[PDB]
Amino acid sequence: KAAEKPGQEDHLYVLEHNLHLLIREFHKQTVMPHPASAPFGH
Amino acid sequence: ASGPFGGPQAQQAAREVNTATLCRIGQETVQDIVYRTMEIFQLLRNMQLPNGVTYHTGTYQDRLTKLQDHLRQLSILFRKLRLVYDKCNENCGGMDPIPVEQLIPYVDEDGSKERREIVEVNKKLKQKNQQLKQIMDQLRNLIWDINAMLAMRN
Amino acid sequence: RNQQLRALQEECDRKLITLRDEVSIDLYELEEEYYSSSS
Amino acid sequence: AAPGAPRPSNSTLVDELESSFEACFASLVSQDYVNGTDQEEIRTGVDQCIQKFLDIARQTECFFLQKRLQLSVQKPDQVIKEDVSELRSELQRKDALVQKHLTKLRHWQQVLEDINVQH
Repeated sequence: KAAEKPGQEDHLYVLEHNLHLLIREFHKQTVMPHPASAPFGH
Repeated sequence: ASGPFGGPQAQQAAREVNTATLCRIGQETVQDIVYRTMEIFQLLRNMQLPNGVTYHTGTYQDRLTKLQDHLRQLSILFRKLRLVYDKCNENCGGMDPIPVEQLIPYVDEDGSKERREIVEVNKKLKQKNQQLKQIMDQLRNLIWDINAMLAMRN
Repeated sequence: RNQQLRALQEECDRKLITLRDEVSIDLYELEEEYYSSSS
Repeated sequence: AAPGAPRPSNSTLVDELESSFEACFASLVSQDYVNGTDQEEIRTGVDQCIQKFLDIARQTECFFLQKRLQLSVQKPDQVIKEDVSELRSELQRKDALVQKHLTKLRHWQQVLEDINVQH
């Protein structure tokens, strides 16, 4: 079922970047290789 | 007498008082006159040949007409130049000679020998600037709003 | 659906930028205004 | 005359401006045939007329500033009232700009209150 929680401007529009960075690092090291035919690289 | 004879003034009333406003308006007028001279010279500079390749008589025929207006403009400025010039010589009240040579010691620090409305307006303007900056701060901080978030912004 | 919601954010993103644009204008519209105060 | 000490002249600082302004356009404004051959000759004249024009302009400027200084040290109440009116106008313009920005933000939030299509 006080007056310290609120602070200087350190709110939603900072952490969203940190969160998105993770899925971005996933994506960057997940695009099809397709270099020429199939060496299967970066 | 010296009055609003078609002068592009903002809020000035041009009355029997405030000769400071009269002198400042005259200075602004002569400055704008010189500026208008330079401007109309810049305009008449690129007076391209009327017989254009594509345009036969369309474009320039209008432009030159507009220039005429500009001319008219500077014209009335000259008129204003007279209107103030009399007033400058009209309000001859209090210490007509007024030696600036003697005034230069007066504006010096030393020689080894009414303001209620002013203060009120000053305090009002200071409080206005304070509340203005207070209103600024919010949008000032939230101004970027995409800077940290350019990683996914488009 | 993904593509659908793509639009849902895409234009939205643009809108935000548009907001920024407007805000930027407003920003500038106040900056000169900040100059006037002779405190 | 050049070597003479006395300066026998008067009636200037008013008609002088119009005279100078009108006169040095003569190269352009003229009801006379123009010989279709000239170069590096009409230059010096217009340089001189801009020179004299800015000179008498500066003269007028200094005269106006001296008059303003004299009246200020004579009648400071006028300058005080001028500054007060200027501050009032500045405050009015600031308030108008603030109201314009407020209305703009209001419109902006109102139009995209429902930016989200559906769920």
